[PDB]
Amino acid sequence: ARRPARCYRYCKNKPYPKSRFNRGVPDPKIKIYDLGRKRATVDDFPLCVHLVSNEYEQLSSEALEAARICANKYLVKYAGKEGFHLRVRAHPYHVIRINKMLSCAGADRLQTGMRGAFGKPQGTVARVDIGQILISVRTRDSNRAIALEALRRCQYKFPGRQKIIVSKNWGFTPLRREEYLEKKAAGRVRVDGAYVQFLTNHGNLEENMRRFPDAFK
Amino acid sequence: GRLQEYQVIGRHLPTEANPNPALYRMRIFAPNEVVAKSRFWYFLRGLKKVKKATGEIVSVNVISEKHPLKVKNFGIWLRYDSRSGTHNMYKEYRETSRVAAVEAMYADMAARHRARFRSIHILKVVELEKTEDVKRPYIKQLVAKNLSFPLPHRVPKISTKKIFSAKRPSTFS
Amino acid sequence: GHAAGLRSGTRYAFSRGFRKHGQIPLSTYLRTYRVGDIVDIKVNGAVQKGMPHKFYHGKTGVVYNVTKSAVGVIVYKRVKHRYIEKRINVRIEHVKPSRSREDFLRRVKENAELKKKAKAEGVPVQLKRQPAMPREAHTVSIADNKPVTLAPVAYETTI
RNA sequence: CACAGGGAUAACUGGCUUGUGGCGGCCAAGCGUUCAUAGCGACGUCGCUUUUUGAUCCUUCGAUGUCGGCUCUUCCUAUCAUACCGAAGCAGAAUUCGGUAAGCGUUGGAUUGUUCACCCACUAAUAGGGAACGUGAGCUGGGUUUAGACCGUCGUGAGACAGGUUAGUUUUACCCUACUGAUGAACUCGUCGCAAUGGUAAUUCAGCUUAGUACGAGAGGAACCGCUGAUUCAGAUAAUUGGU
RNA sequence: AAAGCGAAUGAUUAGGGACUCGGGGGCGAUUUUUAGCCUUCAUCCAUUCUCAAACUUUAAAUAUGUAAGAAGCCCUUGUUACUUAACUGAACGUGGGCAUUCGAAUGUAUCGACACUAGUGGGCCAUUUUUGGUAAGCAGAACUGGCGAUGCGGGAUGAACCGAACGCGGGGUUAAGGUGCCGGAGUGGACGCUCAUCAGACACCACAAAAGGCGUUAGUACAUCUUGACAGCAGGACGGUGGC
Ligand SMILES: [K+]
Ligand SMILES: [K+]
Ligand SMILES: [K+]
Ligand SMILES: [K+]
Ligand SMILES: [K+]
Ligand SMILES: [K+]
Ligand SMILES: [K+]
Ligand SMILES: [K+]
Ligand SMILES: [K+]
Ligand SMILES: [K+]
Ligand SMILES: [K+]
Ligand SMILES: [K+]
Ligand SMILES: [K+]
Ligand SMILES: [K+]
Ligand SMILES: [K+]
Ligand SMILES: [K+]
Ligand SMILES: [K+]
Ligand SMILES: [K+]
Ligand SMILES: [K+]
Ligand SMILES: [K+]
Ligand SMILES: [K+]
Ligand SMILES: [K+]
Ligand SMILES: [K+]
Ligand SMILES: [K+]
Ligand SMILES: [K+]
Ligand SMILES: [K+]
Ligand SMILES: [K+]
Ligand SMILES: [K+]
Ligand SMILES: [K+]
Ligand SMILES: [K+]
Ligand SMILES: [K+]
Ligand SMILES: [K+]
Ligand SMILES: [Mg+2]
Ligand SMILES: [Mg+2]
Ligand SMILES: [Mg+2]
Ligand SMILES: [Mg+2]
Ligand SMILES: [Mg+2]
Ligand SMILES: [Mg+2]
Ligand SMILES: [Mg+2]
Ligand SMILES: [Mg+2]
Ligand SMILES: [Mg+2]
Ligand SMILES: [Mg+2]
Ligand SMILES: [Mg+2]
Ligand SMILES: [Mg+2]
Ligand SMILES: [Mg+2]
Ligand SMILES: [Mg+2]
Ligand SMILES: [Mg+2]
Ligand SMILES: [Mg+2]
Ligand SMILES: [Mg+2]
Ligand SMILES: [Mg+2]
Ligand SMILES: [Mg+2]
Ligand SMILES: [Mg+2]
Ligand SMILES: [Mg+2]
Ligand SMILES: [Mg+2]
Ligand SMILES: [Mg+2]
Ligand SMILES: [Mg+2]
Ligand SMILES: [Mg+2]
Ligand SMILES: [Mg+2]
Ligand SMILES: [Mg+2]
Ligand SMILES: [Mg+2]
Ligand SMILES: [Mg+2]
Ligand SMILES: [Mg+2]
Ligand SMILES: [Mg+2]
Ligand SMILES: [Mg+2]
Ligand SMILES: [Mg+2]
Ligand SMILES: [Mg+2]
Ligand SMILES: [Mg+2]
Ligand SMILES: [Mg+2]
Ligand SMILES: [Mg+2]
Ligand SMILES: [Mg+2]
Repeated sequence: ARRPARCYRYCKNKPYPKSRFNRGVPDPKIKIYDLGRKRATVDDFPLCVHLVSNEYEQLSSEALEAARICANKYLVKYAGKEGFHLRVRAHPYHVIRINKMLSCAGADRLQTGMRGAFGKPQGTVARVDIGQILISVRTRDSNRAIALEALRRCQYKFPGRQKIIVSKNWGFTPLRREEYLEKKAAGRVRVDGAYVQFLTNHGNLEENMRRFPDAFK
Repeated sequence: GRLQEYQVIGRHLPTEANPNPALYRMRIFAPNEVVAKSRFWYFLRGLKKVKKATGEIVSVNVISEKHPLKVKNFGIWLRYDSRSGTHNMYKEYRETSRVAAVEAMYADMAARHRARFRSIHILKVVELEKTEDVKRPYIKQLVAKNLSFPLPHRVPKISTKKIFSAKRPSTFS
Repeated sequence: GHAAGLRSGTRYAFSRGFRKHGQIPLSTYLRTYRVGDIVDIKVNGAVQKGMPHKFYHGKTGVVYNVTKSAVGVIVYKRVKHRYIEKRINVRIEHVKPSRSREDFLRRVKENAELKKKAKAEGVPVQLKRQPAMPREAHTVSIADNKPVTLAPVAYETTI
């Protein structure tokens, strides 16, 4: 089994997820998306690096698992178990099919040829666009070289063209580095588990003061 | 004589909620005024929320070189598209007018990077006033002191229709 | 031969909208219709009697009959190389008076007074529409409205 | 067993494709006594080919003879042997990986109709393929696939079986071209010459010596030059021997 | 189509706060619900990474129904067995008034109605949108244009591509495509790039990828340097301290 990946490279069909209409699909190969010290505070890991797509194609669940393992080994080796947090940001939901000519006709006869050729599920792939992010890593600013090398090494497992981009934000937040510092100095952010929450000045006054005491002082 | 520099001023159509709208000015290099105006709406569409069907053109004027007999050094900033991704560049030229500098730039980008006219944005054209502002080594050798050079191996110019010469031509002219 | 039922393909067309279920406003039952009126058809999913076929949903026609609780409408249907005249019975919950002819019925009475006002006075007027014409010449002042010079911007990465 | 038709439609070559078959790469977790890359390559991923088998139905049903062997010529290289070389976890001997290279070779037999396969034996070696799955007016007719006949299973029966078995007619060249050879008009009849172009050819092994030497603790154990023969191929010849 | 999921229905990754009587394991006498000390799953709450042909609060472009007067508008009042408590209405009208303008643009190089009948009822190709299939010069649909039924100039050739559709002739100008020779017309002008023992050379179209180069050319970012930078050559390289 497992036809070459050349045969399922292009997004040629409409999305075909598993549901009450198609039943009996195998489990995806990749199951873990967060690796490393995945519960550090936002202030510990200010640097972020992305691996970005450059084509409109399909990536298989096998390929995603292979790349995740390759990058994890390098980061642990040269940065430690607690020097990074790695996240995979592409989930395979599209199911591909195969028409078993030999199984249905070879030594089984029944009906041969192209008659009744609707296939059976075989695997699962992720459909990605141009500019979509595939893998993200956050770590300290002294591990810039290690993070770059880890993502460069893992992209030999993917078909097509990819790029690596150093973000201008702080960690995984949608905030520029400088403007995040100003908002924290003003006291409008509070520490949640490994992430943060922000003040909107549109609730009731009692709760807002309790949750962000530094803001109103 | 292929390009000229124009000044184009445009405006959003006045409405009752905003009489007297703001005015915008751009400098456009174009072969004629019909494509100068088309180029103006292309750039303004990318910066403000105006269209050609909701605006109007105020003035078009030709800008002429002030001293088209003085040798100058120019610097140009541009942004272009390759077969994968967009990039910024800075190049330099030596001629007597801004129009001459832009024409040389377009030929240079086609030759060395296979970039077409449709994938180049001009950001700024500046005359370098001081000889210390020259950065590229292919310009520095031309502003050297006491420049002079000979011309070896010069092929003489011979009429095409005259075949069958009776003597061996020289190349020492 | 595929399945072809009376209401096949009407999953979204015959459905009431979001937050628009329940009671029907009663002004629907208070309108009046006369032979020769111009109405448009719009099927209401909550009423299952006097329903028109899905072809006529969204058409406009002319009344030709009035009964106790419904009207007769005349529509023209295109069948390949010709038009055919159709006559359908619709309950009044599915019909509605149309504003298609109100612009005409407004210009007719406005032309009447302008013609009589001008005839009494003695100066002719236009009395018919014209398409939009090209603009005219005018001057725009630069005082306290100095133009702003723009240039294209360099490339940069956002994410 | 018959008739009217069909290349609107199967069974063979050819054409598009390459899933499957075959062959080749990229990355580097790991094996390799330490040591990713002497020799290998998990998880992934990019290709090539048309000597496998599928998928389709474009040409042929007023017919293109349908398995295999024998005979004979030429072409491809993804190189089994032979020439000259680079690398090693290459002391010597024996081996393993790689480059230029298709000039020259690549067998005698037991069983099977066999293609395929499996054994005995020699050898430097007993490589892989194409040419309408090359080759029936070239042969052969063992198999398959008409009509006679027996068995097993199936069917009430007539009969069926990509199950076994035995016997079964292989037609025509004098025409055109191609090829191999042989004459020949026109410018007097002869003798002696030149050489454009076309063809082209050799091949592998053994014995003696180097030498029980180099190398190696030992066990083991080479090579260049030199001398004499033999295998496969080619062109002639008939003193002697043999056949007629 | 696009968009959404700190919006319903479904799918899905990760932490945090609150909690114990929901479960599990345990520790202070397992004492003990003693929520004593913990503990992990479970539940609730505010957040967080990704999705939908048979999901959705929203929501285009392209296409689509009706209208733009004389058979129109306004004033007065005649018939009925229908309707109203009722000459109140509903339909059909007499008489009178309104171009001082019959009430968007463009065309009209072809208005309406009837009678009788032929051939056809195997189709194929292409841009965009699309279904099955690994794919196919494969199989199936929608709008429009073609070939069939059609010559002519280009694409060397080439039913369908580009230009353009045809009575017999003369002169002029062009389209697509071309101008070193075959071949009608430039060995035409300006600025660069490229050296290949496998160069390259024009849409449909007659193929090439992942991965590499200290070949050459242009560019981005950081760092060192006339307080002397890189290369080469030349000299020096000390006490505790032979550290604890
Ligand atoms: K069949
Ligand atoms: K890649
Ligand atoms: K159906
Ligand atoms: K036939
Ligand atoms: K045919
Ligand atoms: K293949
Ligand atoms: K083949
Ligand atoms: K085949
Ligand atoms: K066939
Ligand atoms: K046939
Ligand atoms: K044989
Ligand atoms: K044949
Ligand atoms: K044969
Ligand atoms: K037999
Ligand atoms: K016999
Ligand atoms: K013959
Ligand atoms: K020769
Ligand atoms: K010779
Ligand atoms: K002989
Ligand atoms: K003799
Ligand atoms: K004799
Ligand atoms: K939305
Ligand atoms: K949801
Ligand atoms: K409309
Ligand atoms: K009455
Ligand atoms: K007919
Ligand atoms: K008929
Ligand atoms: K047909
Ligand atoms: K076809
Ligand atoms: K042609
Ligand atoms: K020239
Ligand atoms: K390069
Ligand atoms: Mg599909
Ligand atoms: Mg249907
Ligand atoms: Mg009923
Ligand atoms: Mg026949
Ligand atoms: Mg056929
Ligand atoms: Mg394969
Ligand atoms: Mg190891
Ligand atoms: Mg492998
Ligand atoms: Mg024939
Ligand atoms: Mg024949
Ligand atoms: Mg024959
Ligand atoms: Mg080779
Ligand atoms: Mg070899
Ligand atoms: Mg034999
Ligand atoms: Mg073959
Ligand atoms: Mg054959
Ligand atoms: Mg023959
Ligand atoms: Mg026989
Ligand atoms: Mg028989
Ligand atoms: Mg018999
Ligand atoms: Mg029986
Ligand atoms: Mg014969
Ligand atoms: Mg010769
Ligand atoms: Mg010794
Ligand atoms: Mg004798
Ligand atoms: Mg969508
Ligand atoms: Mg027929
Ligand atoms: Mg088709
Ligand atoms: Mg067909
Ligand atoms: Mg025909
Ligand atoms: Mg034609
Ligand atoms: Mg022609
Ligand atoms: Mg061609
Ligand atoms: Mg003419
Ligand atoms: Mg030219
Ligand atoms: Mg000529
Ligand atoms: Mg490349
Ligand atoms: Mg130095």
